[PDB]
Amino acid sequence: AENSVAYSNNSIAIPTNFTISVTTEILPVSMTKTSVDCTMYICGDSTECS
Amino acid sequence: FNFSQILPDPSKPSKRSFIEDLLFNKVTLADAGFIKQYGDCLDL
Amino acid sequence: LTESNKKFLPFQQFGRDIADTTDAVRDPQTLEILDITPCSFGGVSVITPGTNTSNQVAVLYQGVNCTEVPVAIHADQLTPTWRVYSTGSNVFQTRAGCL
Ligand SMILES: *[C@@H]1O[C@H](CO)[C@@H](O[C@@H]2O[C@H](CO)[C@@H](O)[C@H](O)[C@H]2NC(C)=O)[C@H](O)[C@H]1NC(C)=O
Ligand SMILES: *[C@@H]1O[C@H](CO)[C@@H](O[C@@H]2O[C@H](CO)[C@@H](O)[C@H](O)[C@H]2NC(C)=O)[C@H](O)[C@H]1NC(C)=O
Ligand SMILES: *[C@@H]1O[C@H](CO)[C@@H](O[C@@H]2O[C@H](CO)[C@@H](O)[C@H](O)[C@H]2NC(C)=O)[C@H](O)[C@H]1NC(C)=O
Ligand SMILES: *[C@@H]1O[C@H](CO)[C@@H](O)[C@H](O)[C@H]1NC(C)=O
Repeated sequence: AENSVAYSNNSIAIPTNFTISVTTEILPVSMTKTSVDCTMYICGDSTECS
Repeated sequence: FNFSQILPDPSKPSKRSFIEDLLFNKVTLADAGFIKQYGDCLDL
Repeated sequence: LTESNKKFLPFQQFGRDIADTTDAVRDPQTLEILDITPCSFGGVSVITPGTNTSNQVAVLYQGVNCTEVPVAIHADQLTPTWRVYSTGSNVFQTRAGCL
């Protein structure tokens, strides 16, 4: 929205009320601890591949 | 100040809170290897 | 090799997986459909205290139920170094695996 501030050198605006807002913030912390068997993934139960 | 939704609920066996229960419901997580899936395999 | 509830079409001969590997087969001698599940494996993690303090060792077998591990000798490639722990005098089951 367009909003021009009504500035004047003699005038000020002071709020007379307040709102208490509970704003939700989501933060990642950890991820999946994957472990990879390289021999089994590369070689599908092959001795010659191993 | 009410705090029953974020303090843990003893009625829940897994003692997470109500909002934590809704958070765990909305996040779709696979069973993965925490149950190890081993006898069930022996599904992505 | 097990019995499969999957029913092939008469021209079908093999059932395949996501990674383009064979999962279900048709037996040539008798026309019944089987399914292939590869044999058991898992990770091994070794728990030790300091060598300056002692030499006793606990061994964790990852991701495998304890119904197999104390009888999982099976003439393994690496069985003579965990042979006393392949016997399984003390057996505990965790979510990580058989300890
Ligand atoms: C500031 O805003 C609040 C908003 O609720 C005003 O609170 C009144 O609160 C009572 C109960 O706590 C309600 O029954 C009234 O209806 C609320 N008033 C209005 C106008 O909605 C509070 O009066 C406001 N204060 C000032 C100085 O404006
Ligand atoms: C704090 O909030 C909880 C719920 O957010 C209130 O517990 C119950 O809430 C349900 C509505 O979902 C009502 O039908 C019940 O009557 C409430 N229980 C009781 C014993 O009143 C709880 O009451 C709130 N705490 C206070 C002090 O009002
Ligand atoms: C690990 O092995 C145990 C023992 O075989 C399993 O416990 C059995 O689970 C079935 C259903 O899954 C029940 O019908 C049996 O009564 C249970 N047996 C005992 C002695 O409790 C357990 O489910 C296995 N876990 C996994 C992840 O495969
Ligand atoms: C031989 O194969 C046929 C089908 O190819 C099957 O019906 C039969 O049971 C098998 N065995 C003998 C002994 O004929």
